[PDB]
Amino acid sequence: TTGERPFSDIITSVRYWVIHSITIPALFIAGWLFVSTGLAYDVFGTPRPDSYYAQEQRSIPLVTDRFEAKQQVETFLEQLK
Amino acid sequence: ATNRDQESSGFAWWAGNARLINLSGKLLGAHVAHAGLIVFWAGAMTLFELAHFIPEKPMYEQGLILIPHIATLGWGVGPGGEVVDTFPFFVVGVVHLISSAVLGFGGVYHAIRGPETLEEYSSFFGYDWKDKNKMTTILGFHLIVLGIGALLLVAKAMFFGGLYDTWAPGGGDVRVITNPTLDPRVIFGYLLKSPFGGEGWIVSVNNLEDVVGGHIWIGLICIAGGIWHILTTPFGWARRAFIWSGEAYLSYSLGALSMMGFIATCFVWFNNTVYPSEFYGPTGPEASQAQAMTFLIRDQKLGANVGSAQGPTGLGKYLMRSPTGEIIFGGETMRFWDFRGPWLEPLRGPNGLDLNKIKNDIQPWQERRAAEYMTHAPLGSLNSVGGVATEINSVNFVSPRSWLATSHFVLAFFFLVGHLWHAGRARAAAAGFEKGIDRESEPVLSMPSLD
Amino acid sequence: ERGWFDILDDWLKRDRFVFVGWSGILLFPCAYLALGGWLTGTTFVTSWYTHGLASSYLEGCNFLTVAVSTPANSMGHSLLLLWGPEAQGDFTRWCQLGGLWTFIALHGAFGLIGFMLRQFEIARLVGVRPYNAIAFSAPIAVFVSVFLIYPLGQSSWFFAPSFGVAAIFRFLLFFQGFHNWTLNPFHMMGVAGVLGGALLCAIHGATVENTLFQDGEGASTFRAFNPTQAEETYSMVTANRFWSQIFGIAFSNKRWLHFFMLFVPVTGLWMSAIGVVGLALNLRSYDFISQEIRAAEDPEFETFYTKNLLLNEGIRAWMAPQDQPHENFVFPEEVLPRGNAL
Amino acid sequence: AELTPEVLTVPLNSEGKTITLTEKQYLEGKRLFQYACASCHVGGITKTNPSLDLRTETLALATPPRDNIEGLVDYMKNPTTYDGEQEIAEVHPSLRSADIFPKMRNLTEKDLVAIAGHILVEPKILGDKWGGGKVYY
Amino acid sequence: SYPIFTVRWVAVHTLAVPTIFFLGAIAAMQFIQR
Amino acid sequence: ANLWERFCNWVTSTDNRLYVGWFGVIMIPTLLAATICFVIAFIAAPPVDIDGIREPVSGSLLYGNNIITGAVVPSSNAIGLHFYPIWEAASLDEWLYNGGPYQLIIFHFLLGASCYMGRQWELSYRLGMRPWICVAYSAPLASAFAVFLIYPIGQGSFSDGMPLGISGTFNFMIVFQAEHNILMHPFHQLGVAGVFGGALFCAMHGSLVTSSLIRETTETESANYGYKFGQEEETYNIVAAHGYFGRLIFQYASFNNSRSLHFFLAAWPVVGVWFAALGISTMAFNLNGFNFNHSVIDAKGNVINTWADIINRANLGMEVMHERNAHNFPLDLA
Ligand code: CLA
Ligand code: CLA
Ligand code: CLA
Ligand code: CLA
Ligand code: CLA
Ligand code: HEC
Ligand SMILES: CC1=C(/C=C/C(C)=C/C=C/C(C)=C/C=C/C=C(C)/C=C/C=C(C)/C=C/C2=C(C)CCCC2(C)C)C(C)(C)CCC1
Ligand SMILES: CC1=C(/C=C/C(C)=C/C=C/C(C)=C/C=C/C=C(C)/C=C/C=C(C)/C=C/C2=C(C)CCCC2(C)C)C(C)(C)CCC1
Ligand SMILES: CC1=C(/C=C/C(C)=C/C=C/C(C)=C/C=C/C=C(C)/C=C/C=C(C)/C=C/C2=C(C)CCCC2(C)C)C(C)(C)CCC1
Ligand SMILES: [Cl-]
Repeated sequence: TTGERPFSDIITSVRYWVIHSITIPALFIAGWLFVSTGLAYDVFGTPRPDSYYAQEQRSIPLVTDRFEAKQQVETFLEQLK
Repeated sequence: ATNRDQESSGFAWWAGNARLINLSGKLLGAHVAHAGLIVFWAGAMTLFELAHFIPEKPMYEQGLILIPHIATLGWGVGPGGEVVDTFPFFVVGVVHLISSAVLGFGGVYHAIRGPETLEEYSSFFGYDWKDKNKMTTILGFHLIVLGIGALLLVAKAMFFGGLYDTWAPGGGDVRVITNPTLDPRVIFGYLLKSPFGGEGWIVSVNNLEDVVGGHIWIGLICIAGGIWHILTTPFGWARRAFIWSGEAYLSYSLGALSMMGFIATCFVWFNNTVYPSEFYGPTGPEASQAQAMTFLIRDQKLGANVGSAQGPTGLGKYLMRSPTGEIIFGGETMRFWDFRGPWLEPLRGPNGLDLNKIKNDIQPWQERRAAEYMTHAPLGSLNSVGGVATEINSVNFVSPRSWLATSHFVLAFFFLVGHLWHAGRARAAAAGFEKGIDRESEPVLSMPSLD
Repeated sequence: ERGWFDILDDWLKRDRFVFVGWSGILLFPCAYLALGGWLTGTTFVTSWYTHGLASSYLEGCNFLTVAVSTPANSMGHSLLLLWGPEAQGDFTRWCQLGGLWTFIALHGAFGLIGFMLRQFEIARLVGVRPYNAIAFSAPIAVFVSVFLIYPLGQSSWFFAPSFGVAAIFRFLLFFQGFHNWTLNPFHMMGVAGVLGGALLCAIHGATVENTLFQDGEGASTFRAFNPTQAEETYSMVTANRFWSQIFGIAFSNKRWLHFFMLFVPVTGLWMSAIGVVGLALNLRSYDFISQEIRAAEDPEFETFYTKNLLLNEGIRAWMAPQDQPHENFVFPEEVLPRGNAL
Repeated sequence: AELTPEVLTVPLNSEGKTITLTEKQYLEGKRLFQYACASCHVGGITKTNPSLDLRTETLALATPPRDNIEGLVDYMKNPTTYDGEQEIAEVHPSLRSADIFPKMRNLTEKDLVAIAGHILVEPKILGDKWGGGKVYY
Repeated sequence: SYPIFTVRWVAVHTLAVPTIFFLGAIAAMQFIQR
Repeated sequence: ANLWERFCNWVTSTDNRLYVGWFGVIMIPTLLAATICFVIAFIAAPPVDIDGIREPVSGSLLYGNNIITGAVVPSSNAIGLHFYPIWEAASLDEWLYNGGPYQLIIFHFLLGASCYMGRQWELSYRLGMRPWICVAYSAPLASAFAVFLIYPIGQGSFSDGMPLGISGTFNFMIVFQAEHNILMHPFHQLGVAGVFGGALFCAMHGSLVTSSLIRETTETESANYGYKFGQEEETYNIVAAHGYFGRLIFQYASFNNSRSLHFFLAAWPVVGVWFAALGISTMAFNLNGFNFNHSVIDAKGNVINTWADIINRANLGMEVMHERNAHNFPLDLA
């Protein structure tokens, strides 16, 4: 053994479950809200179902320049009306 | 806790059911409880199928494997396989479900409440695996039961409404079987057919008279052999050839079941008589022939002479000759010319497909049937997207013939592995070295060197 | 001299549940970041602006179709640093431009270095020979040749493999269609090493388990072994006689046997890596010139070699427009290669 | 892009009257098309006769025209060949032949409109993919 | 007798804490409609 | 000591350099027949009309093949699943044209290899061994049945069995992908885990045992001379190996029981290859890999491509080109 408390000891202790009956659902709910508020879309820049295309276009907004790539994406994002 | 840990029994928990080998009373419970599970599933699955069943859709578009078994026996269906009454499906489900509680009850009682061993309690129900007389007697009882079971199918066919006959004149119908084939040259001649293409061994049975008469022969044979094995004990040649132990007897049955599972795989894949395509969908050969039929019909309506249309390879675009001369469908389906089905046979003459019948006698119901089977070919993805692997999502379909054939190949394969596992272990245990080599008696150390 | 360096060394090498070591300063951040980037990317990040693809659970992909995709072909071989001139510190743009791909590949490369330093470090403390580290050179040769050298020979990172299940399947099929990679003898050697390695794994395990000495009374033979016992737990002599009489030849030296088990899969992976280095430059084993000369002149000459090239030609024409959107391939129906009817 | 009333507006008849479907009608049309039609018509082609597809341009040149709601609803009651010369209820599913095509027995008039609407809207969404076959997959 | 905050404690939570958050995010995604 | 008992004692003798046994009585003639036919056909057989369209494919060395492109070509699609022994042909020239040799080779090989598995059981019994080495061999054996017998049955023709050649194997794999999307089937995925895992654990076990060899030699000699065949004592320190690998990961991720370690080495690749074999066997009945083609749709209903759709494009290219003259009707249903 290496000195740390055995895992079977910990996860059958009431105090472990007093603490983790709160921390585990709290993290789950934070993750749910990260999606349900729509925050995940805006942090990562991921399209919503209604923003892959403009209403009549069928061309991908593909990045084609290396050093103006940032402006190209911003321009593609404007053109969503 | 008799034999319920590794120290007392020698078997770890992951081989825990091996602790039951010499505990006939608990072993009886395990077997009865398990049969309840089988009967439970049959009852429950039928009810699930019925609840999800729409009579206007073909069975094969609905993921049904049990209702097609009931419909084939003549319950609930009329001409063309149309469902006329779903109540028999209901009855079959309910009765199996109710019976499973009886079996579950007895299983749980014998498993945890009743006597662990039966030998002290009753010498009729007691047994020793090494008692060759008692084992063949128990075997004999169960052969008589199986024989009655085969005779119940005959009773349904001859006296209680008949069977669904996909071949019946007028499109398929329930029909009472009045003259079952009894000629043993026919019945046993099926057993000596080659299993290769155009022959098909017993999978090729194609009429209900042979099906019913084969079950008459099987019924008598099982009853006779059952009486034989009650009254006799294994002969000397038999005694020397076998291992006589519980695990050995298990291993023989595992071999037998694996063989039966492989046969059932081919039965559902090729046979359209006892697995009517009305209920199960077309066979793979059937849907491929149906495509050729569909486009022959389309192109002939446009004015093509399909008899003389030369395809790109030089073989007929629509029709060609089999290696033995018969007129057959062309294209890649040349491999399927052994297919026989009621929608196709009216076009068949002595030389195979008959060009005059093709030109003049193709009825609209045949065009309908071929377009239906061509578009319900047994191809589809694991998530039940129907069609070739390159098809787009839209059609939720996998044929029952694919489900039944793949499941039973997998089961038969693992049961062959189980046979090898337990036959090899039974042999080693009988001879006494299934736990390893005795260091002081290592057989190879007493043998001359190879070189 | 017990300065701060030696005190730090003491703490790093404590016998704890997870050993750390000096190597752990490199290993743990880089491994954790590479794994966290893959999970972050496959959960939340799109491939819409680089590939025209959805690629995250957020977009509706499943475990088989999510990926962290390669950057757009227009990025070339850019490091795509978060603070570099393409993303310019903008985390959201960085994600949209494929910055997570180089993030994962580069932290992964340094993570792998760190894992192999860990094998050396622990081996030197415990006192064993470092053959586990040496065997691990083969996974490293594979990773570096496929994920780094191969795209560096090509036009851009875009043609590197993307980090996903179905994306890797696309990579296998691209290599068949464009490189005829099944024909490459360096791949063939790798196949032999992998399949022969699996074979050796199965046969050695089964042979040990079926030549065991009866060292206990239970029907479960696992208990009859003690890690400190001096005796072999199975009979090398009976094993040798069995395979000599079944197969003709057998192992008789147990040290050779286990060196060979190291040698076979490690050598195989190294061979496959060399072939991929050649594919970086399109230096393929694509054709047999003698077959092509004959088939060009003799329209009745047909082999499985010529049949497979027709399949490769189908792959290229039918997948290129979607798989290479920056090229803008417009292939009208009439130019697509197809057999009769299909 | 969104499924808008503009997308859901389709010709009702040959005289140029339009009708605007609801999203619920469109989605019901999709489900019923899958139920009764897609085994042969997945993606707007026709597996048992690939010469005839469900592209609006193809439907416009049918006789009588089928590129509008009334033409399509009539087709599902009494289908004809492309030139209108022959009635093909005996080999194509229809209300007239619901006895031999049992899936048509539980379609109501409202359903035929929704199926028709799906067939006319889908090309406005999918372009060439609708009726184009494997080339556009 | 035992400590609470060890290296193993840190290693466990750097993995387990984001896992639960991600599982909640992915659970929410199953109710997104197009 | 009558002549039958004498013959039985020789057949089952543990003193023959190669064990014969009752399985070997079937094994030896069938494997000899398959081997001799294979060698002759590979060198000298004329072209074979595999797909039944009078378009013969050249498989042998003398007809323009090298080692990589050569094959014994499957029998004709016109034969389908019919039995085609030499005596059903009007002549040897007919039999060769129609791929007769393929049937003779695989039927004798499958019989011989099944008897090879029985022979592994049989010798273990004669030597007092445990009996399950043959269960491990059932994994590669099941696979041979899958590509030579089961897949032909389900598709209805030995012309869709695997060719007996290097490039023929590749052809089989590519067409399999087009028709079943095998890459997306979990049983092939479990098979890849089986052989990638098996290769990994092979190198793992080899490296750990080699790392813990007990010093018994000088540096100028092979450490392999430190082990002597038949010696009673182990040749490496499994405690040192476990002490290294436990710290590499953590202590409870490491084996210290050689028996359960070696059982794991047996089980992992054997189970994985069983699934691979069952993948081929169940895709023989057209239960194909996952189909996510056009699974992701935007708010308007535009298809949003995934990597699955890119795989579909490659599959389509394989589909439309394979057997380019063999299809007259639009669906490749078998
Ligand atoms: C069909 C599957 C099946 C069946 C019928 C059995 C049956 C049995 N097992 Mg086995 N076993 C199985 C699967 C099965 N097992 C599996 C998957 C494993 C691996 C985990 C094992 C591992 C194992 C070990 C290690 C042992 C057994 C033992 C036994 C026997 C005694 C069990 C006991 O005393 O528990 C007592 C348990 C209880 C009293 C708790 C509840 C049990 C009841 C039966 C639950 C029934 C619930 C049901 C809904 C009630 C319906 C009532 C209604 C019909 C009226 C019994 C005959 C034991 C044995 O051999 O004894 C000699 C034994 O040691 N089994
Ligand atoms: C009628 C069939 C049958 C019967 C009565 C037996 C009976 C026995 N077997 Mg055998 N066996 C069989 C078929 C059978 N076997 C088959 C088909 C195989 C090939 C796979 C085997 C392979 C086998 C091996 C390798 C061993 C046995 C052993 C045994 C003995 C102990 C069994 C036990 O307690 O397992 C306990 C049950 C479990 C531990 C549960 C297993 C869980 C399975 C793998 C899950 C399967 C997944 C499921 C189908 C789907 C997923 C479910 C999930 C989604 C929830 C017992 C005498 C042992 C023995 O030799 O004793 C003498 C032994 O070592 N069997
Ligand atoms: C003979 C067995 C068998 C067959 C052929 C079928 C066939 C079918 N079922 Mg049924 N069913 C079965 C047994 C079977 N089922 C059992 C045992 C149950 C209770 C769990 C059910 C309960 C059930 C329900 C509730 C439903 C079905 C449905 C269906 C249909 C769709 C199947 C599907 O989409 O699967 C999806 C495919 C899988 C889930 C793949 C399973 C992979 C397994 C886990 C691998 C196991 C391998 C092996 C056994 C383990 C070996 C381990 C090794 C170590 C030895 C199809 C007709 C559906 C339907 O349409 O109803 C009308 C439906 O809703 N079935
Ligand atoms: C094959 C299954 C099977 C077998 C071999 C046995 C055997 C035994 N049982 Mg068990 N048992 C079973 C299933 C079985 N049982 C079931 C399903 C239940 C729940 C109903 C029970 C509930 C049970 C109890 C409560 C007791 C036993 C007892 C016994 C012992 C004495 C029985 C006797 O002498 O009856 C004499 C024979 C008869 C009375 C003839 C009965 C005929 C049946 C009821 C009519 C149907 C016959 C027909 C073949 C059924 C077809 C069923 C098929 C469709 C599935 C004997 C060892 C006794 C015991 O253990 O003593 C300590 C005891 O007290 N059993
Ligand atoms: C579950 C069914 C079953 C089982 C397990 C048994 C078991 C037994 N029977 Mg019984 N028997 C049965 C049903 C059964 N029988 C029936 C229904 C009848 C009436 C027909 C008989 C009539 C009977 C007689 C007359 C005798 C036995 C005997 C025996 C014992 C020796 C078995 C043997 O050596 O076979 C080995 C099989 C052979 C030796 C057959 C020849 C080998 C050929 C070449 C194998 C061919 C395999 C091939 C793959 C076949 C494929 C299908 C084929 C038809 C084309 C054994 C205890 C013997 C005994 O000891 O009686 C007390 C005996 O003399 N049985
Ligand atoms: C296969 C058994 C089919 C089913 C199910 C459905 N259709 Fe069909 N369709 C089929 C064929 C062979 C044809 C050509 C008929 C001919 O000879 O002209 C058609 C044609 C149509 C058309 C006409 C298309 C055109 O371009 O003119 C329409 C509008 C049509 N089919 C619609 C339709 C609907 C709504 C279905 C479900 C109720 C349906 N079809 C099913 C084959 C099959
Ligand atoms: C021994 C043992 C075991 C096993 C057990 C078993 C297996 C048992 C079985 C059991 C069973 C097998 C049971 C059953 C039961 C049943 C029931 C209980 C039923 C009921 C029914 C009902 C109630 C019905 C109803 C209805 C109707 C009538 C109508 C329709 C609708 C409905 C459905 C509602 C185990 C492994 C655990 C372990 C331990 C030992
Ligand atoms: C019902 C029906 C029918 C009929 C059927 C029949 C009549 C059957 C029979 C069957 C049979 C009649 C079978 C048999 C079988 C057998 C077997 C399967 C055997 C086996 C054997 C073995 C296994 C052996 C082994 C061995 C050896 C070889 C050596 C020595 C040792 C030993 C013993 C181990 C028909 C088709 C008409 C129709 C449909 C329905
Ligand atoms: C990128 C980046 C970063 C990082 C991040 C991170 C680090 C993250 C992490 C993350 C994580 C760390 C996550 C995780 C997740 C997890 C998950 C999501 C899981 C899931 C699972 C499952 C789902 C399971 C399943 C299963 C299996 C697998 C088998 C067994 C059974 C079961 C079924 C259970 C930073 C900020 C630095 C910077 C920027 C960039
Ligand atoms: Cl065709």
